[PDB]
Amino acid sequence: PIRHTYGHIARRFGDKPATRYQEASYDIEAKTNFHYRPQWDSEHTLNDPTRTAIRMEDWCAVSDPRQFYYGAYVGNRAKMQESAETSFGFCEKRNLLTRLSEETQKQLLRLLVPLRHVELGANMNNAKIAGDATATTVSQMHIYTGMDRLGIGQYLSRIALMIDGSTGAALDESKAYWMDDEMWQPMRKLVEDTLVVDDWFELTLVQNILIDGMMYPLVYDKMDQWFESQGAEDVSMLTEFMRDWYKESLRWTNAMMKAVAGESETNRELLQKWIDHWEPQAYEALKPLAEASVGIDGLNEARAELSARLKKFELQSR
Amino acid sequence: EIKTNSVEPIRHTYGHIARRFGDKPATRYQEASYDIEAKTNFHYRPQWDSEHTLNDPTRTAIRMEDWCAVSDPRQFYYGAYVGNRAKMQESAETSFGFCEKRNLLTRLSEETQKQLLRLLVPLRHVELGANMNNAKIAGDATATTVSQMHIYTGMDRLGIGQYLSRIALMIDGSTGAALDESKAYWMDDEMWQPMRKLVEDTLVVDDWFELTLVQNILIDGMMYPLVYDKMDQWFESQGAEDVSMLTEFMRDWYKESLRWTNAMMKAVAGESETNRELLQKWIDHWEPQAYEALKPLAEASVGIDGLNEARAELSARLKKFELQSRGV
Amino acid sequence: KKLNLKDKYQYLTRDMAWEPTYQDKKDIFPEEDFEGIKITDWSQWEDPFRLTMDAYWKYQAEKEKKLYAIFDAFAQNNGHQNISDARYVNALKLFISGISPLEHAAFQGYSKVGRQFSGAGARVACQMQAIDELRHSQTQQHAMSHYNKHFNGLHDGPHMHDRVWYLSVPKSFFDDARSAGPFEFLTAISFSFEYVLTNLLFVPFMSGAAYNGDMATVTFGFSAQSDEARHMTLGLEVIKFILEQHEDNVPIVQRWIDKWFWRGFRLLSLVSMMMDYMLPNKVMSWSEAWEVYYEQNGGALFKDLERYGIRPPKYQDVANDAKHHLSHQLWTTFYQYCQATNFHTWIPEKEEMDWMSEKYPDTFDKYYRPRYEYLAKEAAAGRRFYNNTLPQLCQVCQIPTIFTEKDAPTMLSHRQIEHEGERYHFCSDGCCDIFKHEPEKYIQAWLPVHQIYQGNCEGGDLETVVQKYYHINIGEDNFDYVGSPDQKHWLSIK
Amino acid sequence: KKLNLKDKYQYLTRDMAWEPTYQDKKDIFPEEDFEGIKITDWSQWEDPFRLTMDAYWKYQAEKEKKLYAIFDAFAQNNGHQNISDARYVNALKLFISGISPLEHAAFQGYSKVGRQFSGAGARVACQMQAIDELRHSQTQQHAMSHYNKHFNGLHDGPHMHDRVWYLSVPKSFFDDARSAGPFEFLTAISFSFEYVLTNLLFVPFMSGAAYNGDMATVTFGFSAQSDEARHMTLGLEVIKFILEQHEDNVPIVQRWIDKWFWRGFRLLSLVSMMMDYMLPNKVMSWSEAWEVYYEQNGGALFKDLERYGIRPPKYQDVANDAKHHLSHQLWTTFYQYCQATNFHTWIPEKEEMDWMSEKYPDTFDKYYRPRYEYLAKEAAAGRRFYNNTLPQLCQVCQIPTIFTEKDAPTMLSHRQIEHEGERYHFCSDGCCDIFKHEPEKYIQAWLPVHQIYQGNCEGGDLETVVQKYYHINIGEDNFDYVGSPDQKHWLSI
Amino acid sequence: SVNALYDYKFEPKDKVENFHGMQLLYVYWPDHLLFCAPFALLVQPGMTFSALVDEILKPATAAHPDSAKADFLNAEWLLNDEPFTPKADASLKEQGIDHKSMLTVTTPGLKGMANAGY
Amino acid sequence: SVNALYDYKFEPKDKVENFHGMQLLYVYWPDHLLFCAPFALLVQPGMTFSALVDEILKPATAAHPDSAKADFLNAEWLLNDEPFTPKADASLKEQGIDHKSMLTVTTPGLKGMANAGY
Ligand SMILES: [Cu+2]
Ligand SMILES: [Cu+2]
Ligand SMILES: [Fe+3]
Ligand SMILES: [Fe+3]
Ligand SMILES: [Fe+3]
Ligand SMILES: [Fe+3]
Ligand SMILES: [Xe]
Ligand SMILES: [Xe]
Ligand SMILES: [Xe]
Ligand SMILES: [Xe]
Ligand SMILES: [Xe]
Ligand SMILES: [Xe]
Ligand SMILES: [Xe]
Ligand SMILES: [Xe]
Ligand SMILES: [Xe]
Ligand SMILES: [Xe]
Ligand SMILES: [Xe]
Ligand SMILES: [Xe]
Ligand SMILES: [Xe]
Ligand SMILES: [Xe]
Ligand SMILES: [Xe]
Ligand SMILES: [Xe]
Ligand SMILES: [Xe]
Ligand SMILES: [Xe]
Ligand SMILES: [Xe]
Ligand SMILES: [Xe]
Ligand SMILES: [Xe]
Ligand SMILES: [Xe]
Ligand SMILES: [Xe]
Ligand SMILES: [Xe]
Ligand SMILES: [Zn+2]
Ligand SMILES: [Zn+2]
Repeated sequence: PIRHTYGHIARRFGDKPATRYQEASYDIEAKTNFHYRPQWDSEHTLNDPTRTAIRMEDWCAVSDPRQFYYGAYVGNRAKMQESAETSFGFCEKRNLLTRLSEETQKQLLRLLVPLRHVELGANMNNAKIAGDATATTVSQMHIYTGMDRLGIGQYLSRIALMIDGSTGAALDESKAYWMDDEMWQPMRKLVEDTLVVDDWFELTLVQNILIDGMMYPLVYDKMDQWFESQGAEDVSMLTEFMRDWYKESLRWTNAMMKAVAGESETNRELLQKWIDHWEPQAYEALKPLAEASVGIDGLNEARAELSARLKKFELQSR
Repeated sequence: EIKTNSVEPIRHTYGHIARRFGDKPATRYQEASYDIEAKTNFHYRPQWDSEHTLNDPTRTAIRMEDWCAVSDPRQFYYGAYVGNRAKMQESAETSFGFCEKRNLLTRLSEETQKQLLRLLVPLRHVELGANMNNAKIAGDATATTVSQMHIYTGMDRLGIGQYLSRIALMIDGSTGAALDESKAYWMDDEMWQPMRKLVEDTLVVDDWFELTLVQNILIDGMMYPLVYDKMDQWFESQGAEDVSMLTEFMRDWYKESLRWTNAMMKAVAGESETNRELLQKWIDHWEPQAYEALKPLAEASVGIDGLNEARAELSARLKKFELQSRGV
Repeated sequence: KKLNLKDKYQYLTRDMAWEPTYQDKKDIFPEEDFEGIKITDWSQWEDPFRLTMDAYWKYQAEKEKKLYAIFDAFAQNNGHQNISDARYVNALKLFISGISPLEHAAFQGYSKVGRQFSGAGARVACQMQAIDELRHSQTQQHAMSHYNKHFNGLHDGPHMHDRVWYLSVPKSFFDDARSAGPFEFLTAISFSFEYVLTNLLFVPFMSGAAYNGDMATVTFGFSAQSDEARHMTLGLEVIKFILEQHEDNVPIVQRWIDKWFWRGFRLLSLVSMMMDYMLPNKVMSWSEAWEVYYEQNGGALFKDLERYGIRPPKYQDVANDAKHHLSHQLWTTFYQYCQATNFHTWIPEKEEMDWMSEKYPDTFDKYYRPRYEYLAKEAAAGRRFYNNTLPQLCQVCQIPTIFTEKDAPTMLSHRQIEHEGERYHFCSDGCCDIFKHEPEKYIQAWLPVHQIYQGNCEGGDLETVVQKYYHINIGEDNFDYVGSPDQKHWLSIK
Repeated sequence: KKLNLKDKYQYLTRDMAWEPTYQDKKDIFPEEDFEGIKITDWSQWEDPFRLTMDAYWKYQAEKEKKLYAIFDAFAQNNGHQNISDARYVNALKLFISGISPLEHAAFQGYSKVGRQFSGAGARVACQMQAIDELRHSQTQQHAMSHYNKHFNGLHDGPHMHDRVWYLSVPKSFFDDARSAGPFEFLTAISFSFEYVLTNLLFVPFMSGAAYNGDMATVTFGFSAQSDEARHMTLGLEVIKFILEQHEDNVPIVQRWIDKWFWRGFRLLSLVSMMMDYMLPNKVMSWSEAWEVYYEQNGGALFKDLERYGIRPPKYQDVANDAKHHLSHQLWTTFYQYCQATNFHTWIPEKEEMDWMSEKYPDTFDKYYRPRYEYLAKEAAAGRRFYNNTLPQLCQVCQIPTIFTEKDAPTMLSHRQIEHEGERYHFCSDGCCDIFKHEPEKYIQAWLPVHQIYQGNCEGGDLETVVQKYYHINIGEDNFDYVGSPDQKHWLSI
Repeated sequence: SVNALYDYKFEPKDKVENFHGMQLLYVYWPDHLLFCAPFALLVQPGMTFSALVDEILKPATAAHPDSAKADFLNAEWLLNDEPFTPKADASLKEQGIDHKSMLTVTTPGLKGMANAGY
Repeated sequence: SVNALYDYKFEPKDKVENFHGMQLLYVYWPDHLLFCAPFALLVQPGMTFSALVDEILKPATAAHPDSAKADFLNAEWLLNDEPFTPKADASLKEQGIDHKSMLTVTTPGLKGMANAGY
């Protein structure tokens, strides 16, 4: 061999054999000499790092600890869906959802299934981020997490289809709660407000850290325990995918936050201003759900867990 | 829409394949499974058998014009087998981790745990017997199509016995104490003695087809429905419903195993009235021993009617082969 | 009643969306009005494929595990030694620096457009396309990896794509689409590129691989087939959906078809040269590929679109006629300028030339064979021709102005205009008409020749531009194939 | 009180077995006493690997997915066109007819032996080996399938294995092991074949493939590597276990070591010829292979074993010396009898002969080069040599008696005896000694030359034997490489 | 015209101001396709027409066999597609050869090689 | 002796009765390694030693240069490793050449090619 890797990889890592992740993920994007300004943006170029107020000398400081290029992502997901699909077939063949009481089924349609709308919101926000971030290391983590949100939304929808014998009536019932029930309106308002945020790192902070960082613990940990007291323990086998996904998501989201916050005090002051604005809204969005189920204590526990996580970045919340 | 420049091959498959199926491209299953074993001109008589050569079809009294008449509907050569099993174990490993992380078994009362150690876990010893019996057949059967189906099933039985073991390990917190206790039931509880005696009796059977029939049709064809269907329902009434997710591997396995064991019975029974005569004699001797071995288990759990229905289901199954058993 | 499969899939995708109460729909979806396209009813969107995420992951993981096993086997067994001839690797230098970066651009462009549409159904199709293009981008980097270890010119693809003169052709094609609004982006890329012109890009590269012993590339091509089936169906859904939504959409779409037909045709001129000249073993000629994939298949598609009031693209006759000339004009351009490219060129063998006479009976012997006769006599005399003067580039497609008039193959089809006191030049009427409709856009172009003369290419003399700006290693990546390090390494491999 | 990994694995294998009450142990396990081996305590068995079934399935499925994706790609891309030269395929003809069928015999042998032992630990290890051997047997059928479509000699492997003269060499080796009791079976195959002699088979075929552009064989080789680590470890545990169980086992095991060293050595003589002569690009000489994998590696093993009272195998000195001669002696045997083989032979090129001078500095120019000079002149004169008279075969290893005395390379090491009124002939003292210990066994051998002369190979003229009995297509499968359909097809590619 | 979410008006990238006192000039020599495209030259607006020919055009075309025989200048000229008669001793700028003009020069009797305009 | 689960005694496969009134004979000619192994021959026990030489041994050894010169009848013989004096006109059977006997014939002065015993 005349050389061991591509020139752009050798500049970063040395002329030595490189990993599949390295060759897939660094310096592949177009960086300069764009021919035309966007017809849809007056302030920024194509591929413009200034789409966020966050500043980085090298956005490739954000690397994925999971080392997910496409092949490793789908490989990992295919393994996880094999178990989820089997649990769905098992519950469906033994009538584990349809044999629950009518009150229990209504609790699931009202408190769990409308989270598929929140997942849709997260899918859209992450698609936005993937189209707006410059570095391939950052943009691919956002499309993978985006498609994951769609898939989680689809598993939630299937819980309702299982309850209704595959007619759609339960999904209709559950959408009416999302649209018209007072308990969901703070969350619906919050999700719609995120859809209008311009700065992509503000958006990733709010969606992938603040909302998910409290919501996932609240729902798939705290309400999960509560559902067992309500006779719905068997739903836990259908929501195991969400717990495993979330534990995995901590790895890249914490890695990204450490790199950005550790870059500069000016970055930290920006992130804190955004935490101070948005973190209380995430708490207020979740409060009616928590008080309709596990209780407010379960939400304060989730809020304190996020506060402790934010200390890893030298940031804080209440 | 990729164009390609492919070649003119000199022939399409191996001679032994082309003799059996025509000179045309063959399946992976066909190339892997037919006429690949040694058949003749053996150099030395076994030091361990006075009566048969190495690779001798007379190790069974059953007669076939062609033992490759018995073929696998699943088309399992080695790679298809392990590929299918890998997919299955993925779900089973995840169900074990879930029960272990959530203390689904350790949170049961000590009385419910003893019922599992007494009614369910000692079945690992039966699996062990079935592993050993299928290793015997795999070594004695002459056709590759027949011996491979037996090594695959014997390895599955060891896998199933390992899962049942792990349930006990889950109950004792990975100490082995629950396995000690359950083995003591197998050895000394009167409830297990008819089964244990029957399993020990099978281990001494010489005729490999007699052995596959007794093990793979008669014992399994009553045991699996009784235990993983009928007892499985009854576990719910006992508060032990969560063990169902641990035994789903066994229900899926069983359903699949009916494919090849029914295809093998159809070909052997359909061959000749003599084969059929012989098979009926073995069913008359062994089927009531299988029923009588399961009876104390049914009585201690789901009730004798659960066993009578499993016997009736096996009976209906045997009628397809023009054979008789004394259930409904 | 139990849902059928189409209504079930809708419940698992579009039903998750809702009408906003707390924010204006026009603030959440601000980009879908400014192009003039009117959408009457998003629910009339028909899903071009119905794949839930579980099934997507499962099937793609199966293809990937197989693809990577083959890639490792290729590398472990030095499969680069089994290609027809090292000349072939020049097709891959062109691919990694001009086509792979487009896959990655499509990933970002589709990600963004999978946020902009208010129809939930259209957003999911676009997002699945985005993550497929990401796959195509990364698996291509992995495919070419082993070639990069053994051959020159593959080492700085993305760096060269932004800078190198001839790579501004694919770059500005895709910059044009991504700077456009979302409906034009879809019309350009999903309909024009991925549906109409797709086979002209895919078939030559992937079947060239199959005829020339390149197991890595052909395996990548087989692997991408099921993906492209979805991408073609989205392209078909896109034009039908848009055309049916409002009669006012029809003339806007017509203009986009005329523009992107013509831009796509100019971009593909690079592939015509590859398949006719860069492949040691030939698949078919450019003229045969054009005739089958565009004239026959495209003719039937445009007959289908007549029911909507759509006519075939403007100047398609000029493009049908250029098929006899295109590959020869371009190879001769790259030959004289390859002191400044990251791939080699050479004079075709006498057997390739006789194949050319047969595939091009009306043009090759008359116009092109004498060029190779002269250039070979020159090369034999130690005067291998390189052109040391920079060329005029088209203001729109940015190819040098090397193309000739339909009626007169020896006369350049140059056009020029005055626009607000400045002069602009084009290779053809097709590019002229595009500029005239959107001058404010095209006057922004980063034309590499002009940029060198402005001093924006870190160098005034061309050796410094090539080595220091382009990162082309002079004497290694550039110049004639005969006498190159690739030729020497091949002859020693052999 | 949590179980460690060793103890947990034991609870998942050997704890499922029990002491029988209703049948006697000896009726359940009837094969364990007759060989004279004594087992003191099966609990002393140390598991050579700890792989539960879930793990075995998971890991083997991943290897199989990748393997079959490569096989498919090799075939779709006409990968056979990328081998060094069509002469290489002769190595595969010998492989599919001589060695793949041993994989299948091992599958059967290990299945049987995985029933016969009374220690459940040993039973599971043998069973995992049985199913691994079935894997090798099937994937080799699938690996060679593409070559069978383009080259001759590969079309009737199993059929020929049972019948063809030179294939009785591997067939008899494995029939001897399979007709033996369970402890001798393990000592022969797990210890001697799978541990001591394993790299002398595996390396030459798998490296040879790599050096000659055979991606399908190379890929099988890479795939089988983790299986072999297990099989080697089983081999090691077997001898240590049996040696430690009782001191009366040590003389029995020593005799098995002597017997199986010698039988393995004779079998390997086919591999020496394959690596020295059939591989167009050479990996190493048989001389070098034997030095490293036996003399060095084996030398070190037998120093381990000295602690048990085991000495290195009898006649090992003769085998070390024969490394200078073996491949040349066999090639010239096959050369003269290749009218009756499913593969081709040829005279090596001058460049290969030079290599051989360098690798056999004390023997090649003296004894062997002059043969090729003679045979080449005869071939050139239109008189290519074929020997039309059948050879004497050894009563034990069944190879023609072509081998020579240590330190007298021009004299055959023929031996003969009389047993109960009959005369028997051997190629060596090594084979004579194996006969003298078990005559009742070897007197039963199906010696192909004798069976032809008895009228049992369905033919009396040899054209008939070769075409109708052996299924070797005369003019296509056999004779010199020069002129063969394989050569002409190769040139045409 | 361009559709945009804002007033999509920019300065051309290649306005004369960006050329450090020089100007772009293109020259087309028909029937000499040895040079695949018109030359793009950077030229001092003050240089004379005869300096353009002798210092730039003659060297640029030297590789073609016809170059040594050509009297460019007394050849036939177009400037921006209009008939043009050059003044040898006058600057480019004073005769109307402005930034991004194209001169076309036709040389009667020198029509390229091989009846192929090469 | 063989260990077995039963009385392990079998008839030899190659007893003389299995060869239909014929017998096996092996002949080794030292220093003629052209032929890789001793010849295995099927012979009538009644045939004369002289006819063994002329009708079997002569044509079997024909490929070797030394063949045409060899005087096999008058060469040095061994029978089963023992000095042996052939009687040309006596049958094989009547001079003690029994089933599976090996004869070794050494032809002094003819020791093959290249000092290689070939
Ligand atoms: Cu190289
Ligand atoms: Cu072929
Ligand atoms: Fe793509
Ligand atoms: Fe595509
Ligand atoms: Fe093996
Ligand atoms: Fe092995
Ligand atoms: Xe969680
Ligand atoms: Xe079952
Ligand atoms: Xe939305
Ligand atoms: Xe170009
Ligand atoms: Xe492509
Ligand atoms: Xe590629
Ligand atoms: Xe659209
Ligand atoms: Xe188009
Ligand atoms: Xe295109
Ligand atoms: Xe340049
Ligand atoms: Xe240039
Ligand atoms: Xe250029
Ligand atoms: Xe250059
Ligand atoms: Xe047992
Ligand atoms: Xe062999
Ligand atoms: Xe042999
Ligand atoms: Xe092997
Ligand atoms: Xe192989
Ligand atoms: Xe053992
Ligand atoms: Xe050994
Ligand atoms: Xe033979
Ligand atoms: Xe022979
Ligand atoms: Xe032979
Ligand atoms: Xe023959
Ligand atoms: Zn243009
Ligand atoms: Zn021997």
